[PDB]
Amino acid sequence: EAGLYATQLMTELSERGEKLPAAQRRDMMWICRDGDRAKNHLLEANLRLVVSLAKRYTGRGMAFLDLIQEGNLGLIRAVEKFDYTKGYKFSTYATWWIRQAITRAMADQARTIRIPVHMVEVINKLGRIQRELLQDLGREPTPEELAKEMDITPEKVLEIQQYAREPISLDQTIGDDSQLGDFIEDSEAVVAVDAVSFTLLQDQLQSVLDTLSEREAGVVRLRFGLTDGQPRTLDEIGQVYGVTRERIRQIESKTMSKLRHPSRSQVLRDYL
Amino acid sequence: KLHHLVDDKIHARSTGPYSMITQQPLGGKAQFGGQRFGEMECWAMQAYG
Amino acid sequence: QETTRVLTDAAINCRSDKLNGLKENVIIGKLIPAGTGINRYRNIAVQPT
Amino acid sequence: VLRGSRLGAVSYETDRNHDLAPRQIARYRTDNGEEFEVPFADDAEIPGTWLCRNGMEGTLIEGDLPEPKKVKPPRTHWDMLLERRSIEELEELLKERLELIRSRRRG
Amino acid sequence: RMERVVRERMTTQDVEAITPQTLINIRPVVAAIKEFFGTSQLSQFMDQN
Amino acid sequence: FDGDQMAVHLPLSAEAQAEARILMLSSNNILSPASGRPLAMPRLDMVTG
Amino acid sequence: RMGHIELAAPVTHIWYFKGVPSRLGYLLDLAPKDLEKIIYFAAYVITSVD
Amino acid sequence: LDVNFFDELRIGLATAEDIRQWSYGEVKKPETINYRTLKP
Amino acid sequence: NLYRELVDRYGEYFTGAMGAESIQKLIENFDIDAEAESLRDVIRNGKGQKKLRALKRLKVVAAFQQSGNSPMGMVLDAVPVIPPELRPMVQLDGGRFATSDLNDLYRRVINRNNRLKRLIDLGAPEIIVNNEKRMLQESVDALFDNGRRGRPVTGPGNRPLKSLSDLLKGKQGRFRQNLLGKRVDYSGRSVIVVGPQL
DNA sequence: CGCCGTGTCCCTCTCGCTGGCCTATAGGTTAGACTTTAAGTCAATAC
RNA sequence: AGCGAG
DNA sequence: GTATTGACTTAAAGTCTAACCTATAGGATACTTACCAGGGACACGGCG
Ligand SMILES: [Mg+2]
Repeated sequence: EAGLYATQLMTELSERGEKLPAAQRRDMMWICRDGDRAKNHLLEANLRLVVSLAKRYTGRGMAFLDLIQEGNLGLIRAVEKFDYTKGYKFSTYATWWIRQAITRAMADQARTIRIPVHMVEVINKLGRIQRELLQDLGREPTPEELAKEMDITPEKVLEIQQYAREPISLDQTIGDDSQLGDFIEDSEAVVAVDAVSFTLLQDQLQSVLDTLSEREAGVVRLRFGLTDGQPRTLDEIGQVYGVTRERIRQIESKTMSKLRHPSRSQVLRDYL
Repeated sequence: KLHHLVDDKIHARSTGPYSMITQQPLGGKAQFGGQRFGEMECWAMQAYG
Repeated sequence: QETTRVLTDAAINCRSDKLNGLKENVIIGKLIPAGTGINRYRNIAVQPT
Repeated sequence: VLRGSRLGAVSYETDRNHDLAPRQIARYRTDNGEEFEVPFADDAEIPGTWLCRNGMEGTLIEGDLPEPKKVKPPRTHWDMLLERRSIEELEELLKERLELIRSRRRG
Repeated sequence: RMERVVRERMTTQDVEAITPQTLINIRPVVAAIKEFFGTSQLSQFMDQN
Repeated sequence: FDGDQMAVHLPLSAEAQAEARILMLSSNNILSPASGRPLAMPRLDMVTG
Repeated sequence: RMGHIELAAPVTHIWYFKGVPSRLGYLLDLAPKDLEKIIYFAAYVITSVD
Repeated sequence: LDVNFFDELRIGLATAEDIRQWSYGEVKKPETINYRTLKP
Repeated sequence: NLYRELVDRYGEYFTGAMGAESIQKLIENFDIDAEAESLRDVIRNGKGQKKLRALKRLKVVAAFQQSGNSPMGMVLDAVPVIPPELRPMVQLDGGRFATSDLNDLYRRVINRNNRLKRLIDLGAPEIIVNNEKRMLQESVDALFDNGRRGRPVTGPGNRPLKSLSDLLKGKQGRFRQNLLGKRVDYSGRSVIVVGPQL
């Protein structure tokens, strides 16, 4: 505290302050450096506490050294917010801060798909409650029991356990020579048959459109945006051709009626 | 009559699923699998010129 | 063989591959320089007599 | 087959290079004197700060320069101390420490 | 594993407030048995041709 | 023929078809490339006959 | 398209350290044990001397 | 592009400048997708 | 202990460092031309096992001279990140997502790098920050090659994590399982039966 | 400066099939309805 | 993991 | 059949308000160091 106060006071006097005397300033810088020295000494002292605490969170979720470093951050925070005037042992206070830091790190940096904290806590709760109802009922508690013990709708139990489905690895040898990766079909690849089907569909659609009168072709084209991929309504086509909206609507109706005729439908079926 | 019946052994492919990270379609009759053309076969083709 | 050693040394040496053998051409998916792929047979000019 | 997906999708739409929306390349400058072009569309205000390829934010290089402000340093050990201690006791402790060091040096 | 969890919790167990039912966790044992009878290599899929 | 499966590949392009028909045709490959002794000569039942 | 992580502190490529012969060691004439000590914060090393 | 304009294939060390010249950005957060909306 | 006593006493007159950045400084203060010339003189004039070690070192000290390659590429300041679809995250049937086994190593690297940034920002004793730096070095090592140093980084099921170099080495690696040999379309398989009428 | 022992690294065929804790604050997000507007529609009409 | 051909 | 106007209803916004996620902080008895191969080649430390 003395070092921190010295640092703050000198920061205040760094602007529109006073030229402090050499001896007093030197002594005060010794105090500030001693404050940081004391902070480092305390942290180094309780690193053992951090390790002993993080021992109990090992084997699940993440590695051991990551837990130690998160606990070290928590202990730094505790030392920042530690009061002795309340007259209590340092370990008692720092234990809760280290526990909180480790638990938060587990919540965040443990799952490949990050579930935010509040969700993480509710799922961990669900797991514990089903574990205890497993200790009591023996058979895994059915969604009803959890929903009752958790004061949420049972569908909420469903979604809380759906969000918490850990991913798998596509590099698992499924045997016990083949990784799961090369057994999974890319379902978004050009299938090479629908591609040619679409090409021929566009070709035949263009031909059958060329059959009907030119204005008719133009109206249907610019209605569905076939020409350049931009579809518009009646008003736009009316504007571009300098005709009221209604004429375009009417010719569009006539076009649909014509193209629906069995003559120009058997050349376009088997594509839908 | 051994359980190696030809009905379970026949397989053919012209096009079908393709693997995820790479193309080179999935292998296996269970999928629509292409027949592996390994390095020995490729050496045989190189020898043929 | 020994892919890691080979690549470490090649990276250290700044080795440029001229893509002249059969394995390199196979890897990069271009015609091998053997048999029908050599420069004298590949670019035969064909026209009616 | 397990039949997975990368999410997203495909869209066969005949690629066009002829009739394309107009663009206005906007230059940004990071802290480490690195310019970065960004092809924004004309029909949208050019933002004043872009997270460039460098990985650090860069302001626009034209005029403008809105220069906003943000929260001061999220917190600080001194600030946390002032939420549990006051100035008079801290000053008293500073005096005790100062007298202790003075006694150490000269008695 | 159950023994280890029992010992670990025993430190944080309030004396005279504990009974074996609330001191024993069967989950590791059932988990080990289930992971053996499935995915253990000596627990093989019955071969009934 | 005691279960010896084999694979069938289909050349597509004009060059592939020409190579399969000329270079690889089974009736063009009688002698072994190793020693030159015929490899398609009769054996087993036919030699006995 | 690739990205890149900006390391807060430098690291050494493992291929040029552990792959026997240690190319970093041969370049710097540091024994593999010494290089492993320095790189993994087990022993200090002097980089300049006036 | 084309296997005819593939005359050489050089390999060498990639300096930090090359690494950050390839990059189109910087991955700064250790996240993959949203748990609920399943989007990047 | 000896180092600290030195630094507090004869702190000037010598600069000491620790870790990859120390190797960075060493390579920075390293003229390749003079070292190569001295090595060439030693191999030419000297003899014996000393000359043998000198000669092997000239197969790596010459390489960084003949080419205009810096010896600095060994030490990394930025780690490239492979495009996402080469390490896909796919929603398999049943919703069960499947990671790529490389997002885990990248996640570890990024977590440790961000934690190092925060530890340096806050101001931490050299013990914790040096431990964090060692962890970051180990994470990058595991990313580039698992199990080369120390026990391999293991995932669920107590199996090693498929690193970024395991994709290239071996009969199941990329160079040999997906480049020289591929699965092809327009292909079938079947049991063969003799036809003597053909 | 040789000879020896010990530690470490890389290699070990092709193809194919089947199936197995708790609380408190502050802030951002979305869903849901209201109001407006571009949009789709019908009826009568004149040339 | 069991299994087929060489 | 092709040129219009005047209503007449409708989906898509565009927006304001409310709840339900989200990033974040905190918690004071005391607890202080975790957990079966070979076969060849090359390189490093000891000893003579
Ligand atoms: Mg046979």
